[PDB]
Amino acid sequence: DALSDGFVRLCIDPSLNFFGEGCKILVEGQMTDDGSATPDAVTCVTSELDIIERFGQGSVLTESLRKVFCTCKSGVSVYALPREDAAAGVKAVYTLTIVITLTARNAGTIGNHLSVIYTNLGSCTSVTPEGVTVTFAQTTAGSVNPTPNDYATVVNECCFAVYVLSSDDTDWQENLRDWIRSAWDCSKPQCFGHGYVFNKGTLGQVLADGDNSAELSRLALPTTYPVLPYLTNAAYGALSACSTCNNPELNIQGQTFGLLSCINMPESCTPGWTFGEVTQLQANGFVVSGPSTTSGQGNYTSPYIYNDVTNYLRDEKNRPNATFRDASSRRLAAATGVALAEFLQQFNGLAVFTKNTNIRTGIIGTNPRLMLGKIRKWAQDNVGTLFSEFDNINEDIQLLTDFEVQPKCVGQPGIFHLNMRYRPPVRGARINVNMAPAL
Amino acid sequence: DALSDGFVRLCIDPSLNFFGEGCKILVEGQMTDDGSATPDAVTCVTSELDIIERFGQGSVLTESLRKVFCTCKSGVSVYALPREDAAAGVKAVYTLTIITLTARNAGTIGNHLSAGSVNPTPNDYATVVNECCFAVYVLSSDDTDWQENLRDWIRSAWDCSKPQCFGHGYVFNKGTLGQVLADGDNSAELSRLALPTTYPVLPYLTNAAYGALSACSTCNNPELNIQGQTFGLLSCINMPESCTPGWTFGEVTQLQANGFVVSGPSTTNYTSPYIYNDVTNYLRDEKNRPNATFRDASSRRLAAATGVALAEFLQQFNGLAVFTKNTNIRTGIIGTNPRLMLGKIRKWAQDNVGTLFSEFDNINEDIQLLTDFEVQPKCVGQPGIFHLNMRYRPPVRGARINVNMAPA
Amino acid sequence: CNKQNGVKNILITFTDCDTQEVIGPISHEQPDDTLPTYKNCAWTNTALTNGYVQRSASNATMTLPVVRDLRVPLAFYQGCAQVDVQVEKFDGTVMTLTEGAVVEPEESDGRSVTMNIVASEIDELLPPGSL
Amino acid sequence: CNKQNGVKNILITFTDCDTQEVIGPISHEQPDDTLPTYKNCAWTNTALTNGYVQRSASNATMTLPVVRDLRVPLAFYQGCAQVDVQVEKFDGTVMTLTEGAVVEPEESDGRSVTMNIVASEIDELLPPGSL
Amino acid sequence: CNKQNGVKNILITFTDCDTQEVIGPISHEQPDDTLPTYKNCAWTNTALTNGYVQRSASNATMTLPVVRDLRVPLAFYQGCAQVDVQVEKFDGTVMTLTEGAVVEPEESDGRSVTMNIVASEIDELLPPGSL
Amino acid sequence: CNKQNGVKNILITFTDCDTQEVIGPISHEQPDDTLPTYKNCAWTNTALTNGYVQRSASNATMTLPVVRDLRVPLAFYQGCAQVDVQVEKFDGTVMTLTEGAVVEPEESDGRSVTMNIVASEIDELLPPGSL
Amino acid sequence: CNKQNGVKNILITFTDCDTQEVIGPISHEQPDDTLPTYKNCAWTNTALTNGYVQRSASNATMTLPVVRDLRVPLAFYQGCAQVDVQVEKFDGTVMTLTEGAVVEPEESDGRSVTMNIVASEIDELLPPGSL
Repeated sequence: DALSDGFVRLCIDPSLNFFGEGCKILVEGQMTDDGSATPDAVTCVTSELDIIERFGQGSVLTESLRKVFCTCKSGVSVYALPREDAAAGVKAVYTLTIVITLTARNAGTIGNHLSVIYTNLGSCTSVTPEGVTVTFAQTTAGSVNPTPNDYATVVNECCFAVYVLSSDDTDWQENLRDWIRSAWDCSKPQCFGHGYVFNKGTLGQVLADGDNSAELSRLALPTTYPVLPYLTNAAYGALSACSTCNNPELNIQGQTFGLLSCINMPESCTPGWTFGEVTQLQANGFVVSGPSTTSGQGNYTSPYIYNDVTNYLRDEKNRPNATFRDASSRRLAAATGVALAEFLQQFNGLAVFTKNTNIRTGIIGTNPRLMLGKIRKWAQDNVGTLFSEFDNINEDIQLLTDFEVQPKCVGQPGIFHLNMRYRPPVRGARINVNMAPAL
Repeated sequence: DALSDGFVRLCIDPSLNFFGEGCKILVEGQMTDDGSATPDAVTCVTSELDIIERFGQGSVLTESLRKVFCTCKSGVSVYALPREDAAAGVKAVYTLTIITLTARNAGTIGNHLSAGSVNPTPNDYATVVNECCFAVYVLSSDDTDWQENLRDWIRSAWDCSKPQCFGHGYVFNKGTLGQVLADGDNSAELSRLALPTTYPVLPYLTNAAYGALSACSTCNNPELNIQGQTFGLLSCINMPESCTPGWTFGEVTQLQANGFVVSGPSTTNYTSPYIYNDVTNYLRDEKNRPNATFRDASSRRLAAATGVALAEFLQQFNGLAVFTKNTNIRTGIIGTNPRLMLGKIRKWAQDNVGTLFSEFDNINEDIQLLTDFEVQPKCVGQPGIFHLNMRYRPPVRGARINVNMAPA
Repeated sequence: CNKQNGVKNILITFTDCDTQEVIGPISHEQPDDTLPTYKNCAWTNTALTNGYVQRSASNATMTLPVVRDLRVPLAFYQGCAQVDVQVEKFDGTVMTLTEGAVVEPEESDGRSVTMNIVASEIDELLPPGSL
Repeated sequence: CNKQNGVKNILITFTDCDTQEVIGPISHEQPDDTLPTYKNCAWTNTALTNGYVQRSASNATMTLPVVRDLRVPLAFYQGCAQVDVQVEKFDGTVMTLTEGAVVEPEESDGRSVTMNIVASEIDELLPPGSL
Repeated sequence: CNKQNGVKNILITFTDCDTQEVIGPISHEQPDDTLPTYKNCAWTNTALTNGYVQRSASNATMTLPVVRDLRVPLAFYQGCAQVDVQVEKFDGTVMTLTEGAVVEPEESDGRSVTMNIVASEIDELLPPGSL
Repeated sequence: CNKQNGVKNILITFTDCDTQEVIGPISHEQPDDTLPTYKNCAWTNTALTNGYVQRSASNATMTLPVVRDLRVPLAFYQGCAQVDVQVEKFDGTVMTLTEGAVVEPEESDGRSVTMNIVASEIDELLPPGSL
Repeated sequence: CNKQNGVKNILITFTDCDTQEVIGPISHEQPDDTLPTYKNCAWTNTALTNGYVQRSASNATMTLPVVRDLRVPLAFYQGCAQVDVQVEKFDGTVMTLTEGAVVEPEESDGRSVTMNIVASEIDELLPPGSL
């Protein structure tokens, strides 16, 4: 043919997948019956075309996956956990009186959040013809949501960095929280993770939905929120995952790092949350989001998030436990733990001398003091990427064999004990400028 | 026909807007029942053709907006706040002997043509205009209650608690010397345009023209002073020439003293009045009787522009990094310590001289950045937060000449 | 010890003029013991006869030898980008330069580069105690 | 180590401008400790009064000292043939130059030659992790 | 950077006067550092005695050194065809000329041609913010 | 200052002769170190035989190289509008020219313009201490 | 290369106007780096007022520096004989000229001669890809 006989093999197609996975994310939500995805089974998605084939069209899960793909062009692998609609199919029903009756495609309270707006008034180009009185007042609200609670079986030993939930069911949220908390069990090898969920409603009730969950990022959404909440939740989770990935230190804040570009919301003059209770939400560990440009009427504006923190406000007993306030500290702790676990793997199977610390020439081994020196060197090499400068290296790193940490005849050869007290990096938060137009 | 087939679409509409532009201006005035605009609702107005139907024919707001478009060919995007007439609104009654004339809107706004009473007191700025930020606010009546409410809301807009939303307002006060002085308020959020008792032109028209001229002049140049026959000439307003001045020279001097904008004729056929001074009403500080920090209208605009620009410039430090105290920055890390931040702030302030400030006196003293964990007393400081101070100085402009001729 | 001559921090910010994308401010490391060299006064004088001096407008220049960052293209160091360079010395003095341009880029080997940065003015910080 | 300065591979492809015969690519070796030296920015800048800069078109040049191959005529190394030179450093950087020309030949002793290659543009591979 | 002096785009359209065939607009490249020069005022003021001048009709001229395109005959660059030149500078200025004629052809070597274009008027763009 | 030679402030006022808009006085900047060059005496003397000279009416002429202002059309600098020029030197003297005219414009690149200004008289400040 | 400027082949055929003896074509040589220049357009333009151009007839001139061939008398190169020259540039362009006559010969040192060839028209090859 056209000199394509052998060596070269062209596969022209406008749908390909490039990246080599890394920094996995899991999305779990309801699915329409049209899709062919196996219910209650984690699956890996590769592109955007297959999303409609697997999980149907119009479902919450496919829209969340589309937003995740839009926000994350490359750098992560997306995993999905399809879920079937609950047995009680109470599908939410709207009404577009002009009269058009609108029905949600998935039953439950998930279909009870939808706002339709009309770009009336002047708007230059949006001059409406005389008449056309659009009305939107709903007819009935859905209910009954699935409560799978089958994490221990579907996902047994697959560690996921980010968990995305596309529902406001408090029981579902607390089940996911309990599973992720159980992932940090000292009796088993851990799967460090973090889940993002949303809590839409008035200020009075949203505070009730929150608790001391250090492993959830509650996203406060007002009653008059136009965008579908799960789209914003998925965009926030994907933005966090791709922004951090291999750089688990960046805080998702500002018009440079905390911009949900894919999401677009109509301009408004009432700024959703009001400043005093914006501060109230800031105080009690809630992720507050706002408009990029408030100003006045015009075109759409992308949303804008604040305070990339977790819903952790209390210690085991005391109030001020800031060790897990920021979401960046969580990823920093997970990365430090994993990296340290990898680093110490070199000592597996190595010979250790404790009584006579004179290694014979040619012997491949070491003694506890040399291990302590190597560990201190490794800790010093990670300053600026995982830790602060440091407090005082003599006392905050300790290597002890079990013989001298346990009483008479309680120890056992080959067991050590390492204690480390690191401090995360520091970042700026406020300015408080004070001007004075003196003459 | 011609080239017009598919690609390229033609339109010969003789009433067309151009672009969205900027420098939004809000005008508030009563509307007649014939209009279709929703009362207590702020909307954008694009052209002068559709005003007559949206705000009625002969209404005060319609005339004010028409004069605003006359004064400003481009550079602003006007916003209108129609107000329905009072329920208990007495109509203005005129009688001409040679024709019985009546105003088209009930209230006292019809008594200034050369009688009605009770004007609607809505006091609803907090909800109708919640977070919209308007550079210029225009009020189209002499009711002191509206002026007080608008001044109070504008003062609340600059309050330090919530994020600031700067703005300025223009109001008029027509009457005798005793009446106009009593209306004066120490607040610099309003510019009282004083008018004589025998003023021929309707007052709201002149006030709207002045506000539009101020907004369109400043816009992106918040330093020009509306003053003189070149910068403060109202070319739209025409009034018949007269030999009797509305105000005596001493009267003008007293009005100038007490923070009142005074207009004057251009020839002393129809003549276009021009503004003498662009001074606001900032007679006294909270207890300091003399204070020139806010006398001129340019001071408020300069302060707002400097604040907004400085806030925008500081946004780069949003979660970048801060290696305060600690040590020096490592290699490859993206961050900065307070010393470098102070240096960059000083550089920004120095580069901004000539358009927002004037030289400075000692930039090492006027500019002062301080970390918060040391500005407050012992154990009061809190980490991850800064402080900043800035004693900038506004530019200077020309004044009287005091010429003295003598032959020989 | 206060009596120390050297450079403590070097921060460079790149702003591509074609796409208006800002990179930095990244920290940089010296390749050798040659310190950055400055010229603050924006006017250049010329000698005339018998004490007179002809004063004319000129630039504020700066010579900056540093080590390139492996995450930044080399072309950004040779005049295809606008630099925002800020250097802190051991004695507390801070040199701030904004909206700079590289004038005469010499060829580099891919590790160490020397910039001839030009700007309208350079800001001096003068650690506390002045005049 | 990841901390090393030096070259790893240097390939040069020669194309005859008369008979259109292509030779290479052939690996080459350094004659001394001097590394190939690059200038990537295709525009040159000229200092003007008070911070202004005059942008004019220029070339992406390279200085390349190599030991000539005994299977290739010396004239091919002195501007009588096209060169498609490509150099990879130890840290992962790869600079690619195609359709280059040797501008100013110099008297070589018959073993080591120093090329001054001028081309429209030079591509950088910029090892993983960018901007 | 906006502190830059130089051209960015040059477009020439040739209209042959015999067959009325239109070629262009085609982008062009500068041969050297020289920038095109302009003369917009259509009048000339011959100086007279005691402050008076004599206004007279003249032409809006232009000098344009460009590298010719290999797809266009050289005769088109030396007065046998019309020119429609449009020059855009780095600061946003756009100079538009139409119905121009090359007034004084000069010996060209076949690569770089310098035009002396004479036209009735030239239009400036004056990037936003004028008078 | 003490004995410096140079210019500090340059003010030009443009007055259109066909529409009578007045723009200025606008500050300007020198492109290089070539100072403005002046001729005040409005008479030129022609040498004749045996110490005799001839007096004929002449023009007070001013030469001014300045950088074009991006907000002002270039045609204003080339004789399409009256010029009112006022410049201050470092020594303190001020030269005032009113109702000028550009006589012999030459093609400029759009950034640097040299003005050949004619007038009927030119005023001098002569800093304190005269005759 | 396809990116090279220069001349490749020069062919001159001499035909004396007295004996009609035809010698050539002979490959000639360039004395220095100066390339031949051209003016292919056969009509000359002159400046008039308000964009007008007075068209007048002219010639397609040619300047040609060559090295004298010792087998050919020098007087042939200086106007006692017709020349039919054809020189091809490196980019493929061919300038074919027939029945040319040198107009203004000047002193030559015996090796290098600078032609001033005049003709009614000059041909152009325009390597493939035209208009």
